[PDB]
Amino acid sequence: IGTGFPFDPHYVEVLGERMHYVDVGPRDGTPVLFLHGNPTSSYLWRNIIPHVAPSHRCIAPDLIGMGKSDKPDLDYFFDDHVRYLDAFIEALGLEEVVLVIHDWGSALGFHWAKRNPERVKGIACMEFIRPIPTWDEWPEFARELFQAFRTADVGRELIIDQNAFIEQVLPKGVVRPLTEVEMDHYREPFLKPVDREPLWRFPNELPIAGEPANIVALVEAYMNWLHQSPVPKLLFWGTPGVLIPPAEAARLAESLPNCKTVDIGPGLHYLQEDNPDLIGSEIARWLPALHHH
Ligand SMILES: [Cl-]
Repeated sequence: IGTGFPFDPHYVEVLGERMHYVDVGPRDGTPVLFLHGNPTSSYLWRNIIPHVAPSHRCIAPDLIGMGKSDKPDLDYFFDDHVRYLDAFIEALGLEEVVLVIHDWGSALGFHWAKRNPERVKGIACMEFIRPIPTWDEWPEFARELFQAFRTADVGRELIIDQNAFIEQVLPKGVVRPLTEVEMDHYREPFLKPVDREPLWRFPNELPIAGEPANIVALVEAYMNWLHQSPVPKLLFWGTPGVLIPPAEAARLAESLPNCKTVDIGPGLHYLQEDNPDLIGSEIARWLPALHHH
């Protein structure tokens, strides 16, 4: 599994800030747009993209405040990410796309699809966000920690002051051990503690136990859309998983229209770090049948 990031930087200015993105592949077709979540960056897709780039443009932005993107002093609510990503997609002049999405990148991607359904030719997803209606439906192992994250005192001290999202949660969501070179690529955006704001606001935005009500309603809405949408869907899952355990993947195979599920083997949350090759090869094999309208 590769540790390098052999992609030239591209930048676009949106809403007063520079966003960095990967942009590789042919320009004359339907691009594939890869959206990372917390606390990652386009680095998460580094070993997946090379499987797709031979046939399709691959665009992988760093969300505002993350990766190599600028780090304004925002609250970094989901709504802020929504504004930045919508402007990013329009600045690149994207029309129809295929989405490849994970964690908060999946909340952004499903929210944009629901709002632009005619522009989405397929959704590949993994470990995505849906409502977690009560705390008993959050994984028991992670429950105490995420309850602690969702406070103004303890949560800020763990995430911002001590970097828990990078030094504990990230490695704990990968089965295999991350290397120090990989850990340094993920630590880089957040070397200054004050730049860790998005890493704390994100778990405070998760739709758990009805709170916050605005995100619970928005995520309910894109899930209702997704359950009724004929859009082709490709869902990667692992064992034991985190947000999407094997039995939930099986349930979604049945309840989401035109959904293919792929078992990637061992995996927790950051499935891209456990089996990037199968993820990338299965996305590449799935694209051609989406082309025809
Ligand atoms: Cl989060």
